[PDB]
Amino acid sequence: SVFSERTEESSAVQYFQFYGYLSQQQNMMQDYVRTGTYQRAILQNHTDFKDKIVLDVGCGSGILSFFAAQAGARKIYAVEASTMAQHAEVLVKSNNLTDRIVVIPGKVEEVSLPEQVDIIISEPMGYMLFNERMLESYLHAKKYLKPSGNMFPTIGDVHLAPFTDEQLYMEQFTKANFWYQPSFHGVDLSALRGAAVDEYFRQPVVDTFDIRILMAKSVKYTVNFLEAKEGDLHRIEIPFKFHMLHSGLVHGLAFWFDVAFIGSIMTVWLSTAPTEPLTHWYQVRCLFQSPLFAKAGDTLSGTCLLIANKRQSYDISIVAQVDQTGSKSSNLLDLKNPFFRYT
Amino acid sequence: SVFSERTEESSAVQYFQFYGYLSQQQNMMQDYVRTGTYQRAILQNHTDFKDKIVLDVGCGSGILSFFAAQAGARKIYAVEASTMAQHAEVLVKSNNLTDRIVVIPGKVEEVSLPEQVDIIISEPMGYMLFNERMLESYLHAKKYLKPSGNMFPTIGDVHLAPFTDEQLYMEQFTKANFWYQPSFHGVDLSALRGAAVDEYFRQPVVDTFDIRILMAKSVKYTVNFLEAKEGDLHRIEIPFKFHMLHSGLVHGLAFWFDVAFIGSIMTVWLSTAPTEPLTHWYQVRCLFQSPLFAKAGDTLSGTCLLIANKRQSYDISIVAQVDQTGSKSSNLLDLKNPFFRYT
Amino acid sequence: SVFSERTEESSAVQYFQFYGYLSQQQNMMQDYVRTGTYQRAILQNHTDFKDKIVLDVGCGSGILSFFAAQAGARKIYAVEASTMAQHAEVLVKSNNLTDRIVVIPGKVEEVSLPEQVDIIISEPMGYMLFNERMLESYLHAKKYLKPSGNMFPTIGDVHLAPFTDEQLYMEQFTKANFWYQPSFHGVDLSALRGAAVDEYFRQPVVDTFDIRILMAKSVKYTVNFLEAKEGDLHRIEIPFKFHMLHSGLVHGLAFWFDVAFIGSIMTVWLSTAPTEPLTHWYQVRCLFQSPLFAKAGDTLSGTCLLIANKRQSYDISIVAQVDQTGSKSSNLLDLKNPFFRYT
Amino acid sequence: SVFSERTEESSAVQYFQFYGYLSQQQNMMQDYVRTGTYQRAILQNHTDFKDKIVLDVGCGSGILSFFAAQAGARKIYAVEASTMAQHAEVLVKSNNLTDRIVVIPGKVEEVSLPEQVDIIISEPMGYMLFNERMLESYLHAKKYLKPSGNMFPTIGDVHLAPFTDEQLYMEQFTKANFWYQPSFHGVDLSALRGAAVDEYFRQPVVDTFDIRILMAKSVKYTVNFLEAKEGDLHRIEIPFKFHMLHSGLVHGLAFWFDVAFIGSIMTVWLSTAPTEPLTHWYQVRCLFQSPLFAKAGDTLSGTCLLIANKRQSYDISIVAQVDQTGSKSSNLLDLKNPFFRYT
Ligand SMILES: N=C(N)NCCCN(CC[C@H](N)C(=O)O)C[C@H]1O[C@@H](n2cnc3c(N)ncnc32)[C@H](O)[C@@H]1O
Ligand SMILES: N=C(N)NCCCN(CC[C@H](N)C(=O)O)C[C@H]1O[C@@H](n2cnc3c(N)ncnc32)[C@H](O)[C@@H]1O
Ligand SMILES: N=C(N)NCCCN(CC[C@H](N)C(=O)O)C[C@H]1O[C@@H](n2cnc3c(N)ncnc32)[C@H](O)[C@@H]1O
Ligand SMILES: N=C(N)NCCCN(CC[C@H](N)C(=O)O)C[C@H]1O[C@@H](n2cnc3c(N)ncnc32)[C@H](O)[C@@H]1O
Repeated sequence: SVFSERTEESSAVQYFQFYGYLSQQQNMMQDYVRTGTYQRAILQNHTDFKDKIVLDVGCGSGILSFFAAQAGARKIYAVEASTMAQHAEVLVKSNNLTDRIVVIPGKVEEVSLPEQVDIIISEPMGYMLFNERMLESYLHAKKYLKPSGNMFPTIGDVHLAPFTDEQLYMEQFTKANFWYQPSFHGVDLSALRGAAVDEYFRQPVVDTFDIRILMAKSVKYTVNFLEAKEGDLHRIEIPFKFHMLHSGLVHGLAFWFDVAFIGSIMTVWLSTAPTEPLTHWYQVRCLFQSPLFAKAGDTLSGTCLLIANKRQSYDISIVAQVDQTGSKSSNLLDLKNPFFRYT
Repeated sequence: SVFSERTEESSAVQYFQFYGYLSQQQNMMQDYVRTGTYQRAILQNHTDFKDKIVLDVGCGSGILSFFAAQAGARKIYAVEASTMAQHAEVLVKSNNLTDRIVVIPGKVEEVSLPEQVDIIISEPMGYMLFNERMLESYLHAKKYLKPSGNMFPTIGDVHLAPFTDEQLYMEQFTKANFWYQPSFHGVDLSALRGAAVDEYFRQPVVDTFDIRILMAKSVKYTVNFLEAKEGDLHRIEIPFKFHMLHSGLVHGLAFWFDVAFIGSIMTVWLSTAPTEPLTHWYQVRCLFQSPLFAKAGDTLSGTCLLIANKRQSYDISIVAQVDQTGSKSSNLLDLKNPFFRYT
Repeated sequence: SVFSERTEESSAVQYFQFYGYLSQQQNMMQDYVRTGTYQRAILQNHTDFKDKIVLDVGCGSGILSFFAAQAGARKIYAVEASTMAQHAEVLVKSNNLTDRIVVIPGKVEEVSLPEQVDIIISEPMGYMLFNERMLESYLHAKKYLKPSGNMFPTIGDVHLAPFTDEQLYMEQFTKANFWYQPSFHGVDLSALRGAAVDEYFRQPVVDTFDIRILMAKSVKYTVNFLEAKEGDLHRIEIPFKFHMLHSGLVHGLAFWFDVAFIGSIMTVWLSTAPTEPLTHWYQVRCLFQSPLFAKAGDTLSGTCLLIANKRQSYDISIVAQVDQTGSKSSNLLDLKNPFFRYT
Repeated sequence: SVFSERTEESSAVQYFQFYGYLSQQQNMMQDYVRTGTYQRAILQNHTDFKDKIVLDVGCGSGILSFFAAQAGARKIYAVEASTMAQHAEVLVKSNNLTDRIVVIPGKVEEVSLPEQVDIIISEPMGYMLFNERMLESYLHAKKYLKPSGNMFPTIGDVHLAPFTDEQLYMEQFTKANFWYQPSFHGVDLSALRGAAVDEYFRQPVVDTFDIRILMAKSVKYTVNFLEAKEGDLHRIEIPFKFHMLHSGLVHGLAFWFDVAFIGSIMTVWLSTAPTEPLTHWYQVRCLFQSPLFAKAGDTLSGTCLLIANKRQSYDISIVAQVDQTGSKSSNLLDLKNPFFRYT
């Protein structure tokens, strides 16, 4: 399958075991911004659902499919690859919806649907939008979408902006310098200090922060889910030119994302921006190995290149330079292994 | 290999990926009770190492092999299956011990060792002693042990005792009660209530506690590593009879473990008991879905059965009854998916 | 004067300002082991005091002189160089003792006494016994002592023993590694890391510890105050040969001291040993820059050389080797600048 | 020199010995409010530094001079009288800034600078702003400032307000009551009771506190560093009139300070107020030996007089009265000998 071809089995097993726990489903369901905004996007756009055929890609507990049914959908195909499919089936029956919701256990790349659909609904967003590579499954599902069918969400916006955070930056050395000692119980650990520093800096930092650490207006990269192909997400190149609003040291790039449900009645947005209430996605920061000094009015230019890997994630390459000084920084990060810093 | 035959590939990949990170090594190394106790066991029994051949099973960073080198070992084979093996080699070179510590990358079940050894050293203990199934690798390594050889640690004691903790019980129950709701955003979840309670109560709780929650003297189950065979650990049956010292609700069983390094000069103990300073093993508690009432003087009897699985862990069944009343509790726990409660 | 010649003025000013505070006098007076043992040594040896002429070297508040008066002394000359002399004079008057106690403001090296004395009393001990160099003032005062006069205290014993304390040792690097960072607010501090390590290791550590960290029986260096000359304290060479009782890493030498009041009726001891209740002297530890591995039964030999300086303290040189292995360590410490670690 | 004429040698030696230690630099540098605020003031006013000549008065480790170099300064003269000057030189070389930062060892009152400067930067603030008398050195340095030059910081605000804190009062009184005893080991100490109370209450208390102990809005005394002369700080008279907002016992006056960096781009404030995050300056409280009762609505008036002394500090007299009743308190404090209470 398209799925098995881009995913190492070991990663897939762990991934679907994770989503097999009711507690994980519960954690997502209790993210009120998330769950409530999906319900609102669907119910306030009831004409996109009333007596329509729906596909729910990765339905989990089945919650979005129930929202589609609340909006009057004629038929919803709820596809789910983890053992959560069995629990979803239990809920469709106990909610007296077997006539309208059909749970199909399996990967959307591998199951067959009996007919084409009017609209696809899904919640495929990971950290930095793209983590987990579930957006490719969502795009893949368009083989079942009628011409001029719709997608909920319709678009995804990733935002990037430079930040200053001296304490976050210094924390990496404080941790790595554990290895910078000549007699840990008689052992000189110091030769591994560099490798420890490298390891810490390869981890994107998942947590939130005060918006005043941001040093320029964000740059936006947009995926239009109606138009994009799966293959478009294998290599994501995000150029940037930041016009610095504040003078100081740039320690890295901060990431967040928005999605929009562009319905016939209205467009509804779900935002994970640091200006909005917190979600279980938090925000993500990628540190530079060497911070960059910039003045207000300087421009910081470069590229964030996301390369998909078979562990359902991305290798992140960020290169940046201050155009007025030629001062340059790089970093390579592993989005599969983020550091969860939030407290 | 014996390892691959008992281990799903998905579990193994994740397992060795986890131990390849220097941050994880740092966390273990900074458990001073652990590291310091190992060092004392080895250095205070230096005659068991002096001019001897040593096998370090799962050497990680190499720390135990450095302790063996400090005690005068002639040659140490340091076997390690994760990429940490490469960091160990770096430390062996920077500590000028290339003539004495030989890193052999690979699984101890799969590598070839050049000669038989006088003594095996390892830290194969996981949560509840048996999590990770590394004890089987430790025993498997005895194929390289000379007939009169020694094992450090030499024996392992598992302790179990009944506890009362209404707050922990209610804490888990509260999490499960989410699935009781008849109208979560209009959706009836209640048909999954039973499955949710099962799942939450299937999680052993890893943290520490006040010894005053313990309601009876512990029962001890001993594994002698010099004598035991790998196959002995596929099915571990721990019968118990507690003489209740206090009246109240028994909410479950608490578990901890001790190991002994039985050297020629002295026996050194490493204990994870709640009466001892905390270690990174904490303690483990298995909750009953329904607590048992017992009076002081009653006997609480039954069995804790651990059945090894291919995710390098155990399926635990605990059956316990209050002999005087016939009140019985049966519970199933998945040692692989614990709730890390300590903060 | 002999005093001004061995003491920089800047050090002397600070020193006597310190002892000019009633709060400092109070801190010493409330050390019950100290104050109570002096009172007992004097009162239980009343025949060394009854109708005798006494000199109190550095009388502070006058407390020891009052003890000499309680024991029946005919005349006590209480010499004190700080402004505390004025407060002592206030107490002699308010305690109706002007007929028996004469306060003489000034340095004992500079004042004149009207007659010779039978006994000198003083509390001249600093950290590691010798800090503050007040023992030289005490010895100097013997110009006023009759032949076969006595000294209270009569002898001083400094004890040295090797210790292991991995956490104390590792703490120095944890602190110094603050400087091992390449971008502290944009500044690379790393070039000063070595100097910071050196500075921390030059400080003797003042605090107490568990006696189980000691790795061999102490070696004793004795000053007989009846026999010693001032000049004997300018260069103090303490050879040692420790016979290791435990195997492990030696991180340094621990110091404490005893004094004895050898009276006609009995000898009374004041001990600051780690086996005795704590005093305001605590104990003192000097770290080795490189720890030394020793086995039980090995011998650790070397010298502790104390060289007096004009800041009323000593430059400490410690050189040690494990005779069985030839492994060697040094350190140079500044006793004037100790690190007060006690909590 | 102007420095030696106002400073006892004993005080100066100790003063510069203290600042020669890297551990003390580390403590200051790790005050993140301080370091970060200085860096912001300088970098956000980079046009006040770009291609300019800078004098850093008492540069210590050199950190402010590095901030000036970051902002584009053409040449920075970094003057430092302690041996820290040698560590600064090391950092200037290892940070490749030898062409821009020039360390000049010595007292700013005594060295020769090669040219006049555009801007002076320093951190001359001590406890209560004026402790250490370093502000006079800062002002003295204006002999090198070009006519249109700037000072960073530009102004300093001292705040004082009445407080109530029975527990602190009793804490000090309790320490003094030792000297009340009529029979400490048989000795009557009481004649020194008054002297002891004076001494303890002469100590300003350095720590922080809840703003709810403050009984009136603060009164502000401003020093403009662009305008002030050295001689202005020999005698500092701060009159005050508080409009009491709460009824109760006034136990003393609390002090803190703000400084402003008045740059061409923006003014940046560094505040040590108890309403702001804690700094290593904490706050300072001067206790009355006898608290004053006041009702809400009353006025508390008087003067805080600071007279500079040759131990690089001030003798403080605070006279305060409750205007409605004539209740008056006069107190004397020695700013050089504070009680560091924070833990
Ligand atoms: N919030 C995040 N970070 N990520 C996303 C939210 C998780 N989750 C949401 C559940 C539910 N819709 C809800 O909104 O509540 C996505 C589910 O999609 C399934 N899946 C992933 N690839 C699949 C595939 N190729 N074929 C079938 N199923 C798949 C996973 O097993 C998982 O149950
Ligand atoms: N503390 C816990 N909870 N459990 C205890 C685990 C601690 N850890 C020991 C670390 C070492 N003594 C140190 O101090 O660093 C286990 C190491 O053994 C290796 N290993 C596991 N089976 C292996 C195998 N079959 N063949 C080779 N290597 C193996 C793992 O990769 C890991 O590196
Ligand atoms: N405990 C410690 N660490 N050290 C020692 C205890 C401090 N203190 C004890 C006070 C009192 N006898 C008591 O037992 O309470 C010693 C006093 O000796 C004076 N002095 C020091 N050289 C002096 C000199 N050359 N000439 C005159 N006076 C001198 C100092 O000013 C100080 O007041
Ligand atoms: N924080 C407090 N409580 N007070 C604030 C002090 C902080 N400290 C500033 C440190 C520096 N900016 C840094 O960030 O490191 C004072 C330094 O100024 C020097 N000095 C003092 N008078 C000097 C003089 N007359 N001539 C030359 N040098 C002098 C001292 O030796 C000391 O190095």
